[PDB]
Amino acid sequence: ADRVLRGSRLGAVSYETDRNHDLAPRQIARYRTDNGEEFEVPFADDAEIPGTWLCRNGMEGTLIEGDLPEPKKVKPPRTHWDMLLERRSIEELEELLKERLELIRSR
Amino acid sequence: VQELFEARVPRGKAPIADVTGRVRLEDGERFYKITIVPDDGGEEVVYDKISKRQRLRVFKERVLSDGDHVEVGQQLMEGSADPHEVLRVQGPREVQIHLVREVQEVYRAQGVSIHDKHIEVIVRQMLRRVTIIDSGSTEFLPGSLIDRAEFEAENRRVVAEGGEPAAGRPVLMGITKASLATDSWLSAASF
Amino acid sequence: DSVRAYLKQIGKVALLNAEEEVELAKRIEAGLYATQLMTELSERGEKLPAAQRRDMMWICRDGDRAKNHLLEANLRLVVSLAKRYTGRGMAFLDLIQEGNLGLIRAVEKFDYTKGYKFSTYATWWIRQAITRAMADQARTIRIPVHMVEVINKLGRIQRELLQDLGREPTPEELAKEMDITPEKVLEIQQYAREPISLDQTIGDEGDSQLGDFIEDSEAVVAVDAVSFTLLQDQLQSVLDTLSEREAGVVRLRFGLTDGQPRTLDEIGQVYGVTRERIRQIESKTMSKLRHPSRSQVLRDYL
Amino acid sequence: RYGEYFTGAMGAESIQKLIENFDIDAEAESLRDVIRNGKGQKKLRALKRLKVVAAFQQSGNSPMGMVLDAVPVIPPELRPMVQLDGGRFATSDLNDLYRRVINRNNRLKRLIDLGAPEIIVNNEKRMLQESVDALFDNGRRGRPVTGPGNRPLKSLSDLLKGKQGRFRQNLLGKRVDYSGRSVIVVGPQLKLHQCGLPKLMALELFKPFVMKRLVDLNHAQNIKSAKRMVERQRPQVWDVLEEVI
Amino acid sequence: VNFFDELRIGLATAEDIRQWSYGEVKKPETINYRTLKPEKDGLFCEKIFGPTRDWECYCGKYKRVRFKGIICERCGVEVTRAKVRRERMGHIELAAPVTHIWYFKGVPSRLGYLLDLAPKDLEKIIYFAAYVITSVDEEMRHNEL
Amino acid sequence: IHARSTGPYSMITQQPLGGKAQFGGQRFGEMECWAMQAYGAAYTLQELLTIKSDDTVGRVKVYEAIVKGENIPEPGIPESFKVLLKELQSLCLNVEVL
Ligand SMILES: [Zn+2]
Repeated sequence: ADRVLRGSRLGAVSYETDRNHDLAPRQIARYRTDNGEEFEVPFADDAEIPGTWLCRNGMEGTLIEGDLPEPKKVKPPRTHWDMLLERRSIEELEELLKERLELIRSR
Repeated sequence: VQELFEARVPRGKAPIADVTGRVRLEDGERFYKITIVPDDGGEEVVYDKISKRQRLRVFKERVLSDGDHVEVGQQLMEGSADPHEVLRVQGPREVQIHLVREVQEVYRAQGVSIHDKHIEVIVRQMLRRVTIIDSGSTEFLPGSLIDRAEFEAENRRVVAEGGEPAAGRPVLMGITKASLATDSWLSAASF
Repeated sequence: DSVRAYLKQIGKVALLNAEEEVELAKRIEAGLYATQLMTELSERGEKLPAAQRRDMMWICRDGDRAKNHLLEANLRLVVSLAKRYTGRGMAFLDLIQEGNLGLIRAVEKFDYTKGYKFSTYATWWIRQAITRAMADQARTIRIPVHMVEVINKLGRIQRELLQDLGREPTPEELAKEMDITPEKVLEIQQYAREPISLDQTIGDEGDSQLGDFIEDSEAVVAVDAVSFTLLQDQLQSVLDTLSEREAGVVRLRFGLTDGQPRTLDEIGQVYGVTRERIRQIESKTMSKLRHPSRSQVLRDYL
Repeated sequence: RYGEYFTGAMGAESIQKLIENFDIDAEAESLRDVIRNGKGQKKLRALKRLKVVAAFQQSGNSPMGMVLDAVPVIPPELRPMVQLDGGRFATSDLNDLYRRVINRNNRLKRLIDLGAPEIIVNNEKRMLQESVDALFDNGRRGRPVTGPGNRPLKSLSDLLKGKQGRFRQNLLGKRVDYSGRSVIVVGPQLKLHQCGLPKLMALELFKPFVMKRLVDLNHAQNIKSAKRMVERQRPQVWDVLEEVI
Repeated sequence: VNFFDELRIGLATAEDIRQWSYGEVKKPETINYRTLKPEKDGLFCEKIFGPTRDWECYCGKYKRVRFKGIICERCGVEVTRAKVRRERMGHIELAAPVTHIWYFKGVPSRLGYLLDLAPKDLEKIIYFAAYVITSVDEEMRHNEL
Repeated sequence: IHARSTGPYSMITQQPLGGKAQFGGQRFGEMECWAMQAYGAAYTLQELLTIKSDDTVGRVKVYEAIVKGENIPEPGIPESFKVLLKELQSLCLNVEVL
């Protein structure tokens, strides 16, 4: 529709006439990465700093510090075996495979 | 002009002598036919189908005329031809000059404030790379071209090396097909 | 067009019966137990003689082939019911991919002893699952389930009442027609067709694209910041045309100093006094500056 | 039955190695005395290819990289779908390409993991590749993808490619501020350098100058002050107006 | 800088690359369509891109200027002018080896010129139309032969 | 009867959004440039390219300068151009001058 309007963007537009100085003091993390890296993650003058951190390596990175909290938290997906205790009776299974024991154990 | 720049071929292609000696013209069926006694003499460079339209030429000692002794660059007939030859037979030295005039000349037809350089300027142009005939031992695919000045420049590298037997040669180079020759990639990138 | 080469390619597959599986699953599945109790073996070790392991783990190979094997001997169906829902959504294949999934899923989902053209069953998963799929990678910015839900519902409606209206409805006529506020539908469609790429050139020759001819309201004036800090610091200057505390007093009075307003006790807190004591002198020095020369000195900043 | 004896398959990978799996040198001098004695075609053929041969050999860089599993990205912005007003939006589709992929590596990846008659994977895989390529350029290979209205889509490729050759780009002139364009007359009363002067012209234009001048005769405040008075258009203007002149 | 040799030329290794990208992502995704605000793994971890807004840790949390150079325990992001977005860079990662078109797609694309092999075919490799010898015995098929 | 001091600017190629309210702001030719060449005012042109072209900065920046009337922010760098690079890289393109 030839007739310039204005679409419209997004995101503020500071008049933040920048200086340099006087700013907020900081701090740093540097967490260790699988490979070993320490994507040194500085921070504001103060605050919590994690135990790990997903690396710019897209991976993640536990502390650059021998702190060292826990790993656990995972959990299994389904197994088609899980789908077995699902829609199947084991001892049926049990046998069935036992029957097999006959079969290839039969020749 | 234009092609006179791009130097393809004159539709008004006009034959152009070679060695000298005399000439055995023999016209006919528009297609004349001729044979210049090379001054060598012996084997005469011959031409045949020579339509009468582009009839004979002249030369003062005037009008074209058979039998006569013959000349080198001596354009056979009236009309234009392949400077590519003139080089190929004489290098550009005139050619250059040729060209040039052929151009001014045109402006002559127009009579204008004109000076040469521009072309000169040019001139320096379509002649800049020699061909790449026979690396002998410079390992450069034949036919291909090189900045002449290179190859040369190259050559020196020869430093014996077995006397890098590179073969390249005088080279017209069509403004465009010209131009192609270069270096600033990103240039032709723009191409 | 590979797929072609696929499709054919895949046609290499070999369909089958509806009972081989009866075992097979009995096989295969017999495998799941194979590793299973097998896994028990491993755990205690207690390995049975070599033969036991070959006919087992091997038989595990049975279940493997036999399954995949068949699965294959089922894709042709896959394949099939897949073909049609095109002209919308995703790569024919990719589409598939997700079909393969609803498979996969339902695949490992069927008690054959139940006696069913499971494949038909799966045709959930199969169908459904992908149905989701569209309910998944449809838009580059898709939409909340529910929304689209009632939408498909909607646009479907659209067809309903143009097709049947012999001409499309009319908002209101729809909102009520479908029993709401037309504004609603509006925003729906607003959710419909994406707002076009821009990447399309400008409709024609066209020597521009979409954008070419726009300039956001949001627009860098040349005098703002500009002044603004001319202002701003110019102020600060003024901000010194009197006393002291009154700064953080007031700078804090909006965090102006630290960028964050506060409370009479918040600041004066520092000076230790009274919200009383606070805004008293506060608004006072206002009056100070409420004075005009206090102003015009920065008035054009108006 | 045998297998133990090799590796035979497909894909870069395999290939890749084939990169790995290689020496110049060998190939080098190879083609060397090759041409050195045998000749033509073949030679020419080789010869040539011996070119690229050197191409590497020479510089210390590996064809190796030619394979692909790490990839970069357009930063944001670049591919913007800024709101088209009227509740509208438009970006670098293509992004799609990305996406697409994302859907895929995410996908057939996410497959992996599971495992199955690969084919499948192959299918995509290549399918990906492809799609990528598409990224590179579209129907460049086979049926170019085309947005609805079968609008084929802008490839990597493009950019300084097509008229929008940021190449071409520059070489184009363009419109810019303070465009003194109008008809004309001589002015017998002449002096070289001299020239016409429709005033309200850069009168209009010049401005920003005095715009800093002006209140220098503190007669406006800011410039909006003046400026805005530039709207006022005030006999004073014509004056130091003079000066800047 | 003002003082520029010419422009020596080449490619880059996934390193570089990986050594370059402000991470990658993984979500055919971008922002809230509605709230209008981007995502992560979906297009526009502004965090790895920059705000859209000058110094404003996406977890809003901050937006000043003395706030600056800052890492966001909350929304991880830093602080300043998005734009650097654009100016930043992100990468991509596959699930297997892949290829660059040209010397394949090219014509006459090197690859053969790089390898002297059945292009047309070869391709077939990449398009997986038939395997090929990626290794060899000679030993077992030697001595053992 | 027109020219244009400034105004709108392609929200894309922020060039002089020419228009009614606008004076258009005349476009410029390439020969022209060549003319420059026949002199070489560089800058000038360059400048343009930068300036009234769409030098977001100097536009703003020297625009200031201007505003502050002072030995103008000397001509900077083809910026964007800067992009390029990026643009290149983009395709494993990395290289460089030194
Ligand atoms: Zn934040």
